This record gives sequence, structure tokens and C-alpha cells, in this order.
Amino acid sequence: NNPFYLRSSNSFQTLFENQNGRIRLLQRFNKRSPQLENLRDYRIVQFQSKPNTILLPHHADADFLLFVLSGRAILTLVNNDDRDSYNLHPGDAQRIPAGTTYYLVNPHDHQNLKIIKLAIPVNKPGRYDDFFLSSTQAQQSYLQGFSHNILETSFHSEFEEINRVLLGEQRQQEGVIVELSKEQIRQLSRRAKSSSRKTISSEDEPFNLRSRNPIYSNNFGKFFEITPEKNPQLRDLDIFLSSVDINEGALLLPHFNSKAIVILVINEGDANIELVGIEVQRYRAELSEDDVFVIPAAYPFVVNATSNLNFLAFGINAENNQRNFLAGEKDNVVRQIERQVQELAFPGSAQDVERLLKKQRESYFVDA
Amino acid sequence: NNPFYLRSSNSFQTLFENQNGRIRLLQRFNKRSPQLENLRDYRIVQFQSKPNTILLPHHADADFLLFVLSGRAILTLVNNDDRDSYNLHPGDAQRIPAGTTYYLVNPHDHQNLKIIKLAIPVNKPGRYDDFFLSSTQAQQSYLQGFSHNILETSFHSEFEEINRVLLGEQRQQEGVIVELSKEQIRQLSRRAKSSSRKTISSEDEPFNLRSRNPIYSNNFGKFFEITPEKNPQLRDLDIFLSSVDINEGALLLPHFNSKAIVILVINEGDANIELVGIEVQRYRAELSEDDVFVIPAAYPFVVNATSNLNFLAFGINAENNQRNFLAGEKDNVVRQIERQVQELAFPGSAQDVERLLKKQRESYFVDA
Amino acid sequence: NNPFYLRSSNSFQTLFENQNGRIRLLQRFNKRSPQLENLRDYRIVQFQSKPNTILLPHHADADFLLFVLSGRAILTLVNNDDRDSYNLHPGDAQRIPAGTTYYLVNPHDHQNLKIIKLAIPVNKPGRYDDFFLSSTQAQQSYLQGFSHNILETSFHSEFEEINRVLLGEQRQQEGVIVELSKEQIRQLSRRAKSSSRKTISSEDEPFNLRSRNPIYSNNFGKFFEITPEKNPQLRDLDIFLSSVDINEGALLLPHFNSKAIVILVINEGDANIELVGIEVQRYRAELSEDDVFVIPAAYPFVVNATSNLNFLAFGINAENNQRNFLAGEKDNVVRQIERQVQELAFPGSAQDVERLLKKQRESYFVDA
Repeated sequence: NNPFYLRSSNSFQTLFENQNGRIRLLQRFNKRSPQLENLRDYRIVQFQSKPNTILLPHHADADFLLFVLSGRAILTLVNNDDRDSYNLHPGDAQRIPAGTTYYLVNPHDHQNLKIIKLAIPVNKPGRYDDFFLSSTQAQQSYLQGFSHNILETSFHSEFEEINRVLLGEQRQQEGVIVELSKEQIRQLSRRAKSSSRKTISSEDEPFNLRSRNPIYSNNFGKFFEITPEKNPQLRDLDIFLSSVDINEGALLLPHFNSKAIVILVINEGDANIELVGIEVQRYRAELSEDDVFVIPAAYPFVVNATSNLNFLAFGINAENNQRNFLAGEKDNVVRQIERQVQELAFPGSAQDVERLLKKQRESYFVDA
Repeated sequence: NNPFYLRSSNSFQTLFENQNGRIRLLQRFNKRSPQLENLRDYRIVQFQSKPNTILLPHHADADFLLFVLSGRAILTLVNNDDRDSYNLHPGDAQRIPAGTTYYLVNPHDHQNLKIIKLAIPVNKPGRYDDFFLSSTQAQQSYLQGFSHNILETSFHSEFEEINRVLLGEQRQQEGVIVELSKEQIRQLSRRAKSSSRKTISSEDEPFNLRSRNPIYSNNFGKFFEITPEKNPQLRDLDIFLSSVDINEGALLLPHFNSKAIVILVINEGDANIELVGIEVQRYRAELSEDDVFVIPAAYPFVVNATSNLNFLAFGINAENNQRNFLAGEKDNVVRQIERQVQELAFPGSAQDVERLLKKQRESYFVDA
Repeated sequence: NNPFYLRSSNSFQTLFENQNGRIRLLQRFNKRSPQLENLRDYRIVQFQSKPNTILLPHHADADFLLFVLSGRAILTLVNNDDRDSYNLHPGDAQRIPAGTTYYLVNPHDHQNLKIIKLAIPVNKPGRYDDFFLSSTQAQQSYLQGFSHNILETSFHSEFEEINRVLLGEQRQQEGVIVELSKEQIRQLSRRAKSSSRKTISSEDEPFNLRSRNPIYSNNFGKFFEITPEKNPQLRDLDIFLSSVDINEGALLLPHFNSKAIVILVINEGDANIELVGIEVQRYRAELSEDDVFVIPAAYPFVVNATSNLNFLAFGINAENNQRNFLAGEKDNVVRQIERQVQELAFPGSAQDVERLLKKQRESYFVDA
């Protein structure tokens, strides 16, 4: 029983689901273990949709940091006087500020669309709600939460004309994810500003994580990372975003983040993971696809890919965070201590500890 | 039983009250219902005084944002080396940082003073204490907490002498709201820096909501707003203030705030409010003077004025908030959704939906 | 039973102890009383070590602000690619960012090293672990929490080798504080960059409190203070620091902090304290060496030095705090009230109250 490990088979909850897609909502990081109390303002959401589909317009009382894992998406935020569409390619991340009206389009003809978004609620710490303008057989419109009179007066129309057209009390769709026509998706898809190299530092438009050189790259893995220091949208939430690939056989060298609580959601592959906290204590767990693991601050952990692996991470409390590795060449903390202290720290000689710490010639990603 | 509705008749608790006025303190937002757990650090205080009165020198462990609803006050914040007097007119807001000693004078001869302040306690979340320098039949001077021994040394005098002059253990006032002499009102008034139009963006002196033009305004209402973008003192608290007037029979069209939790205080008039949440849920309540009603972020709501109405709204989590109306013409977000999305959203055409939304030729406030 | 008084003989808890020093942790501020709930995030640690000792390398899931009470010291912070050593003298203070590995050496040949540090946990509010890199009879290195397989792969080595050198499953030391060879403390002493006059506004380097002129100084007491305004480290924490010596028989005139919660620890000598909260509630207390007294924000309090006293204060939420005195000539709020409001606020004339306030002709510290 690993309180920091959430098995996707019994730790998500499906909000809506039909033949065109499903939306799933992770449970609450502190109802799992109160050790996770400082994540109580966060939730993980997973969205998947078949090709040629639309998530009907809606808003929620929560900041959204959405990241596109695979597929292509049209993200359209509607304002009161304005509108903004965006063409999302894999790797792209975008913030939906709380209570924006927005719909998602999957224009691809044969590929799905998988989005994980980080959700920070406004009203209730950890708990949020989805407001759907649309009138579906699944959900009532929140327009229906008003009275006949208040609707009549507000639309300057009698109630049948506003019922035959807005609410529909057989005429209305089956779900909050429905199919589209190609003539629609053709018309929709032409005005959507897409991600670029010059967006790595924009307060509006979506940025791509991988579009820059990783920070860690070798023949066994690559470590893409954007931090609050480079991107204003992330400075506002104080979160780093990282996508790292781990080739099968290889592993990520045991390390700890200095001050950041990391939320990693496995995207592809399998992996084992070892975490140490306090007399020491090992937190191992066997992660497959769509699972989630969370690493407390300054908690050293190893990620061991037992198949071809890519995960996404969320770094909570990400300002000025430092990754300290414990083995390998570059960015070792144990190889920076004064020699006479290394003598004193472990039962060994300065030369004898200097022997063991220099052996491993490679840094970050080694082979197993 | 509306969790978001707080009724004056049974939601307030009187901190002090005599013939000359009374300070009432609204119940904690979170004690009412855990739904409001985010406002736990906020309290609403009502202050009311009779003419030619003064509230004796005190300080709280609590930041104040005080809004003079009716009357005219002469607010004097004292510091350890300075003294500041501010002539406040109805509509004036100012901010009393916490631990600032101050007093409050009603100089008028026939009118009452009706102030409401939003309070942000420092020490214990949602709970502060008032600390009166003065020694009155209703409360000791907090200099009495100390021992006689310490008092003699600190002031360099025998205790009989300091107890005759500061504490008075019949020569003392009845309460903390005392009556005034005209000659003294004559003296205390003449130095008061008055709120201006150059002050709308000043870090000290107060600032008048109504001074600039309304954000919205037709023949059925006026919406006055002021935001952290325009005002330093408000950007600090990250709050917007708004005062809005609805004519008898008119209503504020259905709309929602994006991320701002709005504490509205009904100041004059009578309304019916309708809040919607989630399957939808109507939260209707019928409101009268001094009533309080909290609208969570991203919750749609309509204000129906059943008699000429004016309320005050505190906006919590204000920075970059957006008001999205569901009906009318200007700032309707239903009317910004792409046409092909209106086909698929509501049960009916996009010429049928384009027909309905165009009916109401007005915006913001309309007539019932 | 005063909820703001943490007696040293039953409010502390030893983390580790041996012949070479010990490390206690002050109990949770809120556990004691729910009144101290806004201190839920802060902890106090006490560090005392013998001459020519070391604290083996380690880190914590906590920010640290460590203050040097007495002794000299070498503090070494090791990064993934850098190492930095600081020479700490009495009255020096440094921030150790969360999860920064570090060790601490006492280079002096007879003097102890008393250090005290305020801690801000990053994972559990008010709760953090130490992670010791070293292998010792008292603790396991947090490398033991990885499997053999994983350990072997990472280092590139048989387990029989990484155990013989790093872990040791007799050859290992007894505690986390060990004694040192004089040539060893010699070699650790010669790169340490020391605190200066150049370092009171340096984001990296330690700063001396007593390095600048006190804010208050007279033949009975000195008052040193560094504020968020003048230091970059105390501004990201939003905290002030103060050392204040009070000669025996003197005292620190009644006063209160406008918005700072103050944690004070007594460094030497004895004081009586009186604190007033609210009808007025005195909270009196006879403090000795090592006790902690908390003053919530805006509560007036006095410190009464029964023996050549000096103490340390951590100011929580210090940005723009004002100190406000009630006796003595300078910084006297009670002297800044208008005359005619002095008439109304106490039983006594303006001539009468003016007379009694002018009597004490000194400021800040006076002879009792």
C-alpha cells in the first residue's frame, strides 16, 4: 500500500462517458493520505475523445493547466466581446483561467485525443464543478436553473420560443461529446493561432515543452523541462512542466527535488519507482499507463523503465527548484562534499570513497 | 435554506451597542456551511452611529477595507509619529492596515453614519479582537492588562496619578461611541484630506467608487466598479469593490463571474436573487436591507429588484476577473460561440438560435 | 497556564543527542493552543555542538532561517554542481533553501556553537523530516532505502562494494555529530567566504544583525532589527529579525506590533513578560534561558529584564509592520491622538493627559 501511488483502475472517477469520449477525474490527494495535505488545492483530469468530436461549451470554477499528450486539438476560449482559438499539437500546454467558456475540437480523422489537465479550484479547496451552457440528454443547461419569468424577461421572449430553441423540454444530443461533420471541422479549424518557437515566453498562446533542447539528454533518455523562470503563465501558477522519455532497460538516477512536490502521470510504458522517506523507508510501486505517482519535496526516488516509457510531471512549488542527483557524473551532490567530510560521512577512506563515486562515468540516465 | 444567504435578523452578533450607535459583526462565512470554506478569513462588520458621535481610539488585529454607505465620517488613523485625517463621503472607500490605531467621528447634525467594512483577521483566521486605548464603563483600557509596577515605571509616575487620569477605577464615559461637542467637531474636522478624482489610484487617501463612469448603465440600472488594475489599495487586498443601483422592476441579466467570489451586501431596496449550481440546482432567496449573500466564483445569478435597490459587492480573488452575461447584447458569451456550435449545443437550428438571442435588444439591466 | 509560553523544560523534543551536542525541536505552535493557528507552518529548532565537531551532510523538506546565537561556525551548502562555504559569527543569519544538502562545523577550540533556526516545512504544514546522507550507528543513509539491484545499476558496481564503502552492514560512526582532527577543521576552514558589511542586501550571503546601528539605543537597552525592506532573503520569507539587549533592571516599554506575529526565544538572562489580549486578559510569564514567548500581532506587551538580558525575535508577516509604543517620548501612539480626543477618551483633561504623558522623558528602554 503506497500512499503516494494511485492506481488508475481504482483512483479515477468518470464524470461523463459515451461512444465519443470519456472524462475522468482523479481522486483527492489528501483523502488518500493526509501526508499529501499540501496538494489539497489540486486535481488531475484526463480527457480522451474519438476523432471528429466536440466537447460542448462549458466553464468551471477552476484554473486549468491543460497539456496535450497525443492527438491534435482545437481549443477555443470564448470571452464576452472577444474569442480565441488555438491549434494544439502534442507537447503543447495552455492555461484556461478559471470560468472561461471553452470547447475542444478533435479535427483528426483517425487519431484519438488525450489531454491531462491540472485543475486548481476557486470556491472549495480541491472540489470543483462543470457548468455546461449546452442542453444535452445527459446534463441540463444551467440556463434552466432560472425561472420561466426570469428567463422570459432576460431573453425578451415567451417561454415556448426559448424552450423550443435553448433548453428543449429527441431534439437534443446524447452527450457532452458529440460527432461533427467535415464541413463543420473545415470551417471551425481556420482562425486558430498555433504554437511556435516564439511562444516559449508568451502570457496568452500555448507553448510547447519539447520545442527546445532538453535539459538532460543522452542515449538512454531525454528530460524536457520548462520552469516558472522562462514562461509567465507558469510563473503565475508556480509550476514546472517536464516530459521525460526513458528507453527500456534504462533508469533515472536516484535524485530529489529541492523544494518541489512532483505529480507524475505515466503517459506510455511501464516503470518501477522507489521513493525513500523516514530509520529509512522505501516506497516502491509498479506503475503502468495512466497511473499517477507523487514525490514529496526532498524525497529521493528512482524511476526504472521496464518498457519504453514517457511520463509527464507537474512541479508544485516550482520557483528556484534544484534537482540534486546522487549518482552519476554531472550534478552529483555526494561528489561535492569536502573530501575530509566524505571520509567522515561513510566508513571509508577519502581515496576509497573517491574510488566509488567516480566509477559511474555517465550522468542522469544510465542503463540496466 | 440557502447556504449562501445570511439574514440580518439572525446572522449578526452585536459587539457593542448603546444609544449612540452599534457595531455588528456578521457570522463567519464558513460556520454557516463548509461550502464557503474559502471566505473563512473574511468577516463583514456593520458600523452605525448617531449624529455628533465619535468612536474612541482603538486598533484591531485585522486589515480593514471600510465603505461608507451613507453619511459623512472623519476617519483619523494615528501612527507612532504621524496623524492622518480623512473626510469620507458616501461611496468613499479606504483601507485601515491592521494594528493601526484610529477613531471615527460623525460630524453631521441630523443624519446617521452607516459604514460597512470587510475585515481580514491577522492572528487567527476569521477572528479578530478590538483593543480600546480608552477606559470606559463598557471596557477597560488595554493599558490595564499590565501590572501597577510596570505602569508606574513606563509612565514615570505613581499609580494613583495614572489611574486618576487614564483608567479611572463616574468620571468615565458610558461606552466606546460617545457624544460630541460642537466646538470639538469644529476642531477635529479642519485638516481632513478629502477623497478626490486624482485619488482613484492613490495608495493612501480614499477613493470614491461612483466618481468615474459606470461600467454598465442604461435606464434601468447602474453598475459602478473599481478593480485591482485601477487602485493600488485594492490590488494589495486583491479585491474589487462595486456599487450597483437597480430601479424597481428591473433586473441584472443572468451572468457569472469568472474567478471572483462576490460578497454582496443589500444596502437599500429589496431583491430576489437566483443562484444556480449542480443536474442543475436553483438557490433562490428573497433579500432585504442589511442582508448578505455570497456568490461563489463561476456561479450564474440574477438580481431581481422588487423595489428600487442599491447593493454593495466585495469581490474576492479579483485580479483579471471577467463578467460574462448569458443574455442581451453586449458581453453575452452565448452569442460568441461559433454558429455550428449552437446547432450542436441546444436543440434547434443556428438561425433559430440566432433568432432567439437577437430578441433582447438591450444589455446589462432590462425591465420586468 | 499561558498558551503563548513554551517552557524550555517541557516544550522541546530531542531529535538526536550524544556526547558532541544535541538537536531539539520545539513543539508545534498550534498543537499547544488553536489560538496559534496562523503559526501552523513554522517550527523552531535548537542546535548545540561541542568545539571541533561536525554535523554530517543532510537536507530537509523545509526552508531554514538559521541564526547564530554564540560560537563561530562554518556552514557548507552543496549543490548539484557547486559548493559554498560560509563563516558564521555571533549574530550572523542565513537562509538554507529547502532540500539543500549541508553540513555544519564548529571550528573553535573551546567555544560551543549555539544556533537556533526557524523552519518552514514544504510537504506537511509544520512537519518535516531530516534526510541524512551519512551512514552512522544512529541513522541509516537514505541510500539504504533503494534495493540492491537498483543501487548496483546506478553506481556501476557490485553491492558487496557499495556496502563496504558507503553503508557498512563498528566501522560506522556513532552519531550525526562527530569530533574532528585539527588538521581536518583546518582544511575545512580555508575557502569559507565570511559575512561582511557588503552582505546585508546579498541574496546568497549571511548578514549580521548587530552589524548596523540599532533602531533604538540608550543606556538601558539596544534594539537591532533587519526588515524585509532591506534584505532579499527576509523579503521572500516576509519576516524580520531582531536581537535586543536589555540591561538588568531596565525594561522594554509597552508597545505592540501592527501586523507581525512575533516569536521570541530568550538567549540569556531572565525577563518577566506580560501580554494583553481581550474585558482585558493579562497573560504574564517568567522566562529564563531557552524559552519561547509568542506575541500575536497587535497585542500590547512589555519585557521586564531581571538580569542582563538579550533575546531573538522572528517577525512573521513583517512587510510594513509598525512598532507602536504607549509610553516614553518617541514613537508614542498615545501622544499622537488629537487633544480634544484625549479629553473624550480618558477621565482626564487635555492638560491633565498631556502632563502625565510628557513625564517619562526617555524612549524605548527605561530604568525600573
